[PDB]
Amino acid sequence: PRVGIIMGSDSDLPVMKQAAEILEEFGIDYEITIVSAHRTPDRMFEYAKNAEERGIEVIIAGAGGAAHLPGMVASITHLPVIGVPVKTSTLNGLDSLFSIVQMPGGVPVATVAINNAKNAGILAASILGIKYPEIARKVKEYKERMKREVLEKAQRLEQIGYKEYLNQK
Amino acid sequence: PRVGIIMGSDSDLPVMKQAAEILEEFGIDYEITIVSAHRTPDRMFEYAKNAEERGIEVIIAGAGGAAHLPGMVASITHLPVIGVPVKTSTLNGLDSLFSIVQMPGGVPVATVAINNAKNAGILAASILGIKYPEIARKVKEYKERMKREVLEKAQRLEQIGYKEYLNQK
Amino acid sequence: PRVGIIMGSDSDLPVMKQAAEILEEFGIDYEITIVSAHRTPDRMFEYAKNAEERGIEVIIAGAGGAAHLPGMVASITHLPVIGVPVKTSTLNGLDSLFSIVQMPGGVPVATVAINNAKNAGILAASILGIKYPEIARKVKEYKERMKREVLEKAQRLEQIGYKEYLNQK
Amino acid sequence: PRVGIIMGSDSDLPVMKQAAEILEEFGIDYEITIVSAHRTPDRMFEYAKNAEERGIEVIIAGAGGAAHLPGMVASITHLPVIGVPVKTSTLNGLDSLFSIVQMPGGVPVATVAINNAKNAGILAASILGIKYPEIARKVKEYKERMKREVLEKAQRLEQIGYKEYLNQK
Amino acid sequence: PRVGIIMGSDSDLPVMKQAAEILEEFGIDYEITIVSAHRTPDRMFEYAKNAEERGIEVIIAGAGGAAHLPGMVASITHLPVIGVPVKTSTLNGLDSLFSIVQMPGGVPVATVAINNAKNAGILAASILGIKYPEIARKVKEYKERMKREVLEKAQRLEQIGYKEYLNQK
Amino acid sequence: PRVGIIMGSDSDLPVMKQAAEILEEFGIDYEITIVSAHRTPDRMFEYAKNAEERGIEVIIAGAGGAAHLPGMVASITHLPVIGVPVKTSTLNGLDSLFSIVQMPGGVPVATVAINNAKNAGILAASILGIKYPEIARKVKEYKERMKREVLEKAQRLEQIGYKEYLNQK
Amino acid sequence: PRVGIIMGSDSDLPVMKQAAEILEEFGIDYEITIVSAHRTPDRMFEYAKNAEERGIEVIIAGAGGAAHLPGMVASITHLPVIGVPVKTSTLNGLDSLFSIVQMPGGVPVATVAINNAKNAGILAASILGIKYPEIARKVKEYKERMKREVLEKAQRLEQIGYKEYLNQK
Amino acid sequence: PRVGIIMGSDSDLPVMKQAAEILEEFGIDYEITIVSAHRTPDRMFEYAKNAEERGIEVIIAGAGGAAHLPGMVASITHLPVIGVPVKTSTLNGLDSLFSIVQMPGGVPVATVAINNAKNAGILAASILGIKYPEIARKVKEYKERMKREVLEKAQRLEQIGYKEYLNQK
Repeated sequence: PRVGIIMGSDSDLPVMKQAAEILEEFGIDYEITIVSAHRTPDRMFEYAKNAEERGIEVIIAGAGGAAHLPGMVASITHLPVIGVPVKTSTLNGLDSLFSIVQMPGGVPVATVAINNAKNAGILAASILGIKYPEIARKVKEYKERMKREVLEKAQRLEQIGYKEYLNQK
Repeated sequence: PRVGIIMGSDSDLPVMKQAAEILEEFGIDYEITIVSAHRTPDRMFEYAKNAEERGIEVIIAGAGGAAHLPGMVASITHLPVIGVPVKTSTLNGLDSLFSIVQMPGGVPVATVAINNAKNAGILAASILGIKYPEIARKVKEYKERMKREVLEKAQRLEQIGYKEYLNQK
Repeated sequence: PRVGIIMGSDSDLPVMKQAAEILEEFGIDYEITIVSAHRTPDRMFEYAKNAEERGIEVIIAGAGGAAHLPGMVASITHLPVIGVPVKTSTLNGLDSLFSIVQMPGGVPVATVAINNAKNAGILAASILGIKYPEIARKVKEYKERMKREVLEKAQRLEQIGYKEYLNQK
Repeated sequence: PRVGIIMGSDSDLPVMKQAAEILEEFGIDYEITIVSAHRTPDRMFEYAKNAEERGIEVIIAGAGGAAHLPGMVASITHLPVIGVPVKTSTLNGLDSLFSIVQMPGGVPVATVAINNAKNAGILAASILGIKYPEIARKVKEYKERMKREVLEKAQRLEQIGYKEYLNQK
Repeated sequence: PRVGIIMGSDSDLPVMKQAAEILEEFGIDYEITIVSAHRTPDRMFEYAKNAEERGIEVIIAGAGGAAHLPGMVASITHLPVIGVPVKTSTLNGLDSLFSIVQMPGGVPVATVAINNAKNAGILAASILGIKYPEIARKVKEYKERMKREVLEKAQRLEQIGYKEYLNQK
Repeated sequence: PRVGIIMGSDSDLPVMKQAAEILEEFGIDYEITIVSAHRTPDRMFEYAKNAEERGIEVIIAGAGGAAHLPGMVASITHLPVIGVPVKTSTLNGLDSLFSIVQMPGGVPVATVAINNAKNAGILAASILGIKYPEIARKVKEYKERMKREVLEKAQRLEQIGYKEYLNQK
Repeated sequence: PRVGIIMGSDSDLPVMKQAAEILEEFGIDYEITIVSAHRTPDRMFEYAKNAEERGIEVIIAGAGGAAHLPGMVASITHLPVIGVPVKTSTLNGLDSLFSIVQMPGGVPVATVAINNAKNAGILAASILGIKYPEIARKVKEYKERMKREVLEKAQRLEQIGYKEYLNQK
Repeated sequence: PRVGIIMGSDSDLPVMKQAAEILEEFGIDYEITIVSAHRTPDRMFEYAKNAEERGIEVIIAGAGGAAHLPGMVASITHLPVIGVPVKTSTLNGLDSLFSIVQMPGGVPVATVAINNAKNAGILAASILGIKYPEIARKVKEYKERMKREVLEKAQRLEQIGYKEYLNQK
């Protein structure tokens, strides 16, 4: 099981590392690299064409602004492509979101929330989990952990009250 | 291989049938039914909890307005959930899109374009294709067909010119 | 008279405490806890189903992003549910607002301004006030106080002038 | 139990009648009239001031564009005020929504979806239901009916299939 | 010649003082005070009704969020009312702008840019200038000064170059 | 007393005639013509420069899309300029509104609602009314008529009910 | 002198033909064909790479939704690329506009108005006109014609009045 | 070969200097100065009219808010005009973008991304490059450099990993 995590700019790396961190938590092997739709277009084409042959099963692609990388990758490969819209300073990622999610009929990108590379990681795991029972188990376990974590927070708030909860937060 | 296609309202069925049509084109088995997050919440919970056990591997969920169904389904199941934002008369589906795509960290929905259930179908196939080589082949073949279809249109436009192309279109 | 104040994340607590503070000012009893639509969905269902039986008469629910908690609570309980859209870093709470206010026909949420949990508190009091004359009196008195406070500010500005008013502000 | 339904323009009546229809379904007494914030401001002031004394317990107010009526009513009365943003031809009710929902601290309006006067009716009933057990029962029963109605639609879709469902729809 | 400058909150005073400063530059007499549409509605009504009798000829009104003050003032008085939309932390004044500029037919507010109370001052002067030739002259002179100021900046940039211009800026 | 009504395109005339109709109702003399910022820029400059000398006291300017005409006119003349944003097919006049209302410091345009040339007419009258007591009286009388008209509608709705009101509407 | 006009879908041809019509009016030679970024990506790459060698000097590219074609073409060729955002049914071309205009640093697209292929034609001519004096003359002449056309309309409106102008329009 | 870089305010100079820097990198001669559409309108007219005669072949114009400068320049000159929308504090440059890009039919502005004067510089070079082979070569070389730079970053990320890449970044 392997995921490719790509982004156009190393300015995107603070956000996109979040997908790597989740995948590491799940024990899922990945590569993370730079592929610019606009500055290295041939490299993008080659990456998308060859990903399947190299054992990549899901691609997570991040891009900001006029964010073409996920969609262009999905136009080339038959693999599932997940798009992370990266927040822009001007339009707060709305440009990124529309550029990725609004793919015309024929070529989908699986779009997640602006700046939410953690969720692109979890979605990649959920996709992998239909094929790899071990990964399905890891996702189930993750969801139970998240539940337990909220239950503990709720219990604490109910026990110490908002004033004290905030003073310690 | 099985996909569940759900929607909250039969008003969503004109759009959501597009996912069924694609899946039929690919020979992928599916069920299509109504599950309302807001009017049948227990039914939604039960659907999401039991989908895996029944052999469903991907869920495609459509919702308009304050569109909670995809996200609530994804909160319950570990399966990949694809969200189709259905166009609203007031805000043209922008409310639908934000309600689906902006899932907080922990629980992803794979969001596609407003009203683009055809793309939710194709994405479901691409996801299935990592497990089922026959389906991967069908997606590859679909992409080659789409290519050939554009090449034929381009050739025709270049041969008869825009005036005549439009007169016959 | 009792109000339930819920939120999905303890990150929402700085905002949501504002509803608690108002209710305390009015002498209205409340509980405040964490209930995550997406990470503890069963807990949400159970909270909404049982609130009436426990004497809760109004629920104030806060959520950010794809903000499903108020709407899902309102789908389950017949009690009035007030939704506080919590500001997001990316879309400044616009995603939150659309996710809450745009509830389809059948299931309303009483939506107030982005990040305005103080107003969810006051609205809960106004609702309670139709049943509890003491609370109606407290709301009337609050409105008279707010009036008197503005009158004093106006008098001061007119007496010392904007320059000095700002220098002391 | 009594609800006041007001709107600034008789152009709003096609939408606002939806609240009257729901209230009639629930057996809740109401008045429906025209009160223009901008063309009859004294009338608005007088309506808001005197509503409580006349036995009105909830006000439903509709307005489009720069939609001030709900908020101005809520500034005057201590009663709960529900705001229906009416769709505008230019901005599709976004102007209406912001004008109503974004009330500053101190004065809430309970805002529902653009053009959704049906939901303002149901919310008024849910509010009344905390005081009047008969009304609480009517809301519970309404929610069970909505559930049963979706279950029947789902069963039908599963039995006759989407093609036939749409042909009869 | 007299202008009334009003605002709902002393939080608006940093912005609204800009109108006072311009008027002072033009030698135009004004009053500046607090009038809250939502917290002192009777005071607002009284202010608008009596402004003409007191010699006020133009009203400049600032408001943020669900910004009703300019429009409500204009509903009551026949005097020209200029609306300053004050920037909100959540929606950056877009809510303010729609609440003010989108007045339905019958009752106009003269709307200027978000947070641009300086321009409300200049517009008030331009309005006064049709009646008071001295004020018309002051506005003409202001426009010539603004021109001369830009010409001097342009000459400087052309003489010292952008690097040095920025180093001194 | 004289108002100049200008627009860039005769496509704007259906909307802009509304200002002429109001002015005619008030007995205010006006001219209405075409002045294109983008196709006849010299004509625009000349119109703005000479309006005062010809006895024009207020200019009403309409423009759609990148709507520069009001702002450019206001940059040249010291007279008050009122901007009507004309609705566009693509962005429903939002582009028009931002292009007009967001004038930087120094040069105001009095902006009214998208497509609301009727309100530009009334605002022009309110402005004229500070100088011409006869016009002030006409505006006062107009506001009383609008009030009486709403009172009659309200009485009718209360007398015949919504069903019948709508059947006759 | 030669311009390439490309679009991803023959659904874009009604809009994009407008650029061809202008170019024909100016006597500028062009080709018009279909090149889909998403369905024929290799064809797009090849088109962009080879355009210069074939004598193309400006490319006009139209795309709707997640509109990647102009930007991807500009990433490959050093030629000036003009982007026409094509209106979408859901978001009225706002998605198209952001996808095209918001190109990150390094790779520009010359973006014109949503659906305004006529302006992409004129811009292509203005660009060509710096090299070809005959084309510069044609653009100058076009601007003089547009001026004369507005002057004639203005004269007519002033002569027959708005009522009659509209009756004949 | 010569480019004119203009802006309305010296507040725009931090952004607009980016176009100068690129042009300097390409060895392209330019002038940079202040031309205010709204404060020096005659100067704007004169600049646009005379640019061709002075050897200017492309104009780059920056403006914020109601950003009329690019469009007004393009209305006057037959030269290609590139518009840089400058970010505003309130609406983050969305007002700027709509004011520039949404030019009606007849008069185009070549619009680039909000605050992206670097791209206006590169576009000016691409335009110049159709006439000046030396400049075409410089743009080709720039694109190859950008490619090589991304390839080196990608290699580094793949060699040292994201943790270390970020620690050194």
